[PDB]
Amino acid sequence: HMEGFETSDRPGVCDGKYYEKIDGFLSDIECDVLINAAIKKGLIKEQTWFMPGEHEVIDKIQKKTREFLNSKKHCIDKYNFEDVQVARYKPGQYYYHHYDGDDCDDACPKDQRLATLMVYLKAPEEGGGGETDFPTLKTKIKPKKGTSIFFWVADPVTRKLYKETLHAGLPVKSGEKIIANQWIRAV
Ligand SMILES: [Mn+2]
Repeated sequence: HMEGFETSDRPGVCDGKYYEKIDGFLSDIECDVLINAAIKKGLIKEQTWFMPGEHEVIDKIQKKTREFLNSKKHCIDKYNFEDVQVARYKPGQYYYHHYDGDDCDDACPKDQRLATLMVYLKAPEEGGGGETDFPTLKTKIKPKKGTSIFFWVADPVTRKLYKETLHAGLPVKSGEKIIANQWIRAV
């Protein structure tokens, strides 16, 4: 994603899509139900995690993530789900651009994280910033309650990172932001 010409002999990404967005992945009500469950697990002191079968909304997240990945069997085959994390962000918080996987070359972990499906459970207020930043792809995503972002982290074949999906949550300027992260590992 450079205006100036640069030759590119890098590996391709599934269907040429580094990220995909789905509105209404969860309903507003489902988001609030899950936020409240996470608060009761000690979210606010900021992150907490769920077991499979602990919560119905979490179970829906994994269910629908699998259904999405069923449509990508030409790109991925065997994979494993991590437990779902719920995390909160508020103004004046430290942030940093990173990859969700191991930045490896010849020694890639067999259980590399291959992708991430994140769900915005609560969005910042008006003029609240807190965008998801993909600086290398030169795009941000405005949080929206109920919306999911799926993005690739590593090549299922080589397990090397897609450096294109370097990302951060930018500072929240007003209100708060809560997300659920579903990480997807190779087997
Ligand atoms: Mn991340």
